[PDB]
Amino acid sequence: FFRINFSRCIFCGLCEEACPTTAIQLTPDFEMGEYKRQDLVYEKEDLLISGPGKYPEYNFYRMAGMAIDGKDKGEAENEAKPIDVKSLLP
Amino acid sequence: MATIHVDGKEYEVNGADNLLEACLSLGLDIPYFCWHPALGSVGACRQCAVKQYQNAEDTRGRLVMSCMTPASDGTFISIDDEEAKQFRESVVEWLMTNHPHDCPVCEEGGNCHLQDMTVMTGHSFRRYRFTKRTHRNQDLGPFISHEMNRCIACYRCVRYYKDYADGTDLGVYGAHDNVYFGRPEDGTLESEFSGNLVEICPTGVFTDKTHSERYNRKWDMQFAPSI
Amino acid sequence: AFELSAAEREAIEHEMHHYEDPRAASIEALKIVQKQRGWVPDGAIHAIADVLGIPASDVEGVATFYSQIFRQPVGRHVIRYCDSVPCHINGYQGIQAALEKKLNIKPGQTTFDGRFTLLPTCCLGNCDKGPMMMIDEDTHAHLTPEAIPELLERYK
Amino acid sequence: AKNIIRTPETHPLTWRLRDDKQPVWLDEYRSKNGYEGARKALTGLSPDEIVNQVKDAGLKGRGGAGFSTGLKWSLMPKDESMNIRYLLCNADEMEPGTYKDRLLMEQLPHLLVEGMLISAFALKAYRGYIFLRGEYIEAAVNLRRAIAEATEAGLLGKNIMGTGFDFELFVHTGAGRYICGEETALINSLEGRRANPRSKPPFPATSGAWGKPTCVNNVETLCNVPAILANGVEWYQNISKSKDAGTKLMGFSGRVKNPGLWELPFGTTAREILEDYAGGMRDGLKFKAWQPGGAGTDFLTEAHLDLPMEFESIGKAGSRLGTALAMAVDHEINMVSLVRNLEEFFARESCGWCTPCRDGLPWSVKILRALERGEGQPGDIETLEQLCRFLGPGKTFCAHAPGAVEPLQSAIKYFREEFEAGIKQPFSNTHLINGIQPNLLK
Ligand SMILES: Cc1cc2nc3c(=O)[nH]c(=O)nc-3n(C[C@H](O)[C@H](O)[C@H](O)COP(=O)(O)O)c2cc1C
Ligand code: SF4
Ligand code: SF4
Ligand code: SF4
Ligand code: SF4
Ligand code: FES
Ligand code: FES
Repeated sequence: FFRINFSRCIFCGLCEEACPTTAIQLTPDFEMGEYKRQDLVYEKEDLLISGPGKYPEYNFYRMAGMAIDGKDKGEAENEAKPIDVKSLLP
Repeated sequence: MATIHVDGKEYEVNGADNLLEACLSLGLDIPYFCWHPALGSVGACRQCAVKQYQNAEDTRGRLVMSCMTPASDGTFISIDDEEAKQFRESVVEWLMTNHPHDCPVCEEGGNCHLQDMTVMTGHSFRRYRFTKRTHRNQDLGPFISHEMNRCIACYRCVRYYKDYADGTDLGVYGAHDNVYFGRPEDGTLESEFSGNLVEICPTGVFTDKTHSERYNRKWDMQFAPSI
Repeated sequence: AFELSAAEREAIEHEMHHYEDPRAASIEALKIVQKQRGWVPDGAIHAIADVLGIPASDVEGVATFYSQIFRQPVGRHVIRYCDSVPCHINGYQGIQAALEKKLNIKPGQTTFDGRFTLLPTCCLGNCDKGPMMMIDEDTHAHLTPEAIPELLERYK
Repeated sequence: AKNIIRTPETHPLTWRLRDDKQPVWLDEYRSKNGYEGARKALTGLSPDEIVNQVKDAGLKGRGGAGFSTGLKWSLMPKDESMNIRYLLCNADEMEPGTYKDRLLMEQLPHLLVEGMLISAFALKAYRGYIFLRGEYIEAAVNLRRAIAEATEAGLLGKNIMGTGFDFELFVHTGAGRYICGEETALINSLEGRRANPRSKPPFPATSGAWGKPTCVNNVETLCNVPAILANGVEWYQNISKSKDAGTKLMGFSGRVKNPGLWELPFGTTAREILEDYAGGMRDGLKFKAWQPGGAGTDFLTEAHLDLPMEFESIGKAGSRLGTALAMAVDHEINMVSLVRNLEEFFARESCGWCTPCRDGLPWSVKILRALERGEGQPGDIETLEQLCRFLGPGKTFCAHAPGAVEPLQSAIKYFREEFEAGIKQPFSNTHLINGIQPNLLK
């Protein structure tokens, strides 16, 4: 779940400056007026867009060493392939 | 018991202790990894380096390991010596050469001794441009998770699991920079005290799976002293 | 399921009688089983441990530390070439290239027939006679890229 | 020089070598004054007297460092309660460029057996272990046959020479690691443990093999003992006039006309060994540099060829005597690729105990490989130099790395131009992230 209370938000961009994944981004939009304050509480359904946003081509998972579907151990950037301790090479 | 001189200031410490233990107990901050208050001193990571002078007139001392050096009376040491600071930062840099970029997705973030020492040594710039070593992980049962990529080879786990808890299923395998710490084969750690590894390991190789399911950072936890 | 042969068991036991702690026989115990199997099968680690009364993790650590102890299958005749500096000046690189061509493999792997395994080794203590190589337990000195094809034939 | 006549007094360690290069066995060994020094010591001199004689002789270690064997034997505990003691022979010889031990063990096995027998009596040791590398197949069979022959003759076993001294000798074969050569690592390897070095103090003298008083000595060091207890201390002191008393198996290798090793007194200049014995560089090759004694020694130039082969002379020159087995580098050899080979060895022979040696040496190998491939970037030589200073004595847990940076620092010192040709690319460890303007450090 991801919840942002825009009733308290001051739009400072400290959170966007803090991501190591360029996921959270403040976009050029200013029209968010509401009738009930409870509707100023946005969830992931009201936050997750369908594109990369201001940062066009950055994938933290291509830099991380943690294996995921698609990237196995040794398949990240600047990463060597796992060498078994039972290898015969000295 | 003994009088030592750290960075000019004089301190009264127990001569039976090592300079690391003594200075840490004085409130002085020296980076460390391989040493543990309960597992003793081994002198592996070479991180607790301090410059030691023979007397008060010595201006060209030597870099020694505070954990492997007695807090003897008449000891002149400097933690702020430039060479000591440079060497201590270099040790962290060498450990960062093959360290994975997985802070955001590791369960030790905000509770990691390695993160604390990197910052304490003031190492924020990378010069290494070559490849980082990788290791495949193992299944260690339903309580402890394995992520060998985040290892720094301090040997704390094997010294606690085997020399303190007397376990027989954890070990160090391989040689040189391909040293691996885990079980001889995939399976559940059999020690009834295997959980202490999560706090013993200074990195995120051993983590708590019971928490990983609903993981939250240390700063977001409400804690209370309980029995 | 790996099972130590009676001969191997007796060999390890004899070694244990030459030292105070039975653990001191671990290195040789790994070499005995290897001499009879070509390498140390994964099952051997536990079996050797039961004979020496030491944690299997300890036996595995020794095996994965010492290079000559093989924890991965190897060919019938292992070929070890000196890659040290004296032999580097003498020209081991040519010998390595010759071996790679005649065998169509690279350092660290076995041939399809499973007859040879090309592994680099450190100094072999014979630089005055380099380049140097060891096939099986036989040492070969004054190596020349032209003699490689013939030398390998001897190890049918 | 070309035809060296070997008289027992001038060549105490090689005068018995046969021309057929076959192993001299008990009968032949005793014919050439064999086990006489043992007889004199076991039945005549007290254990303490033997120690004093070796100390007076000035027998220094021939395994690398020149520590007094007698002093080392004298630092042994004086507690009678500590009855169980051990003597360990460092037969392991994996330092690239060294082959002296093979000659003695494979051709003169009884010489080592006798040296250990006398040395054990002095150290009051009941068991002795020859830590031999596995690659030495012949030495193993030869030493084992020698021990069997000696036991039959009653030189090893119980009540040796009717003295009541009981000594059992065992040959331990190794499994490939070079670190096992380090004294404390040898003890750990002997106990069937990963050959990770130990820390001193405590020193192996009080608590070594299985926590028992232990003494580690090189094959050559032990093979020098028999002659001292047979020909006398005075003879050994007058063998030469150098501060380093005694003879040493010295030699030269590396594209020289006659590569090999020769028993020579300390003081023989490297020039003599290179020209009189090695026969000079092979026709068509010019001398560029030379390592005094091992892959872990600092490179010296032609100007240092007139320096005597002693521990102090080479040290002042800026290197170490080491094993005294020198290696010659010709002009056709690139220093960067040579040091890359040295580092690749030193880096993979690391045991992985301390960060400086485990993660620092691998970095250097990558920089050297980049330099030899023309992919060097500015700052590479500085990192190499910083590594050499931060992997120096005291910083690492043992002396594997301190000696691994000795060749590197020297090559950069005398042949920097070769390391500079490598840097051909601009420095860059960061790619360009779109959307983020980079901090342009100037
Ligand atoms: C990395 C390393 C490798 C060594 N290898 C050997 C070796 O192969 N043979 C040897 O005799 N000493 C070797 N040594 C030195 C031993 O630790 C020790 O000094 C020697 O066995 C005793 O010397 P001595 O008895 O001749 O005085 C090595 C030392 C280091 C640091
Ligand atoms: S940090 Fe982000 S969520 Fe918090 S007030 Fe600033 S812009 Fe809003
Ligand atoms: S172990 Fe510490 S430094 Fe390493 S990725 Fe995890 S949190 Fe970051
Ligand atoms: S797993 Fe943890 S305790 Fe063990 S060597 Fe690695 S960092 Fe140290
Ligand atoms: S210097 Fe350190 S890492 Fe290298 S062999 Fe010695 S103890 Fe091991
Ligand atoms: S904490 Fe002192 S050497 Fe590691
Ligand atoms: S370098 Fe090849 S035998 Fe020494």
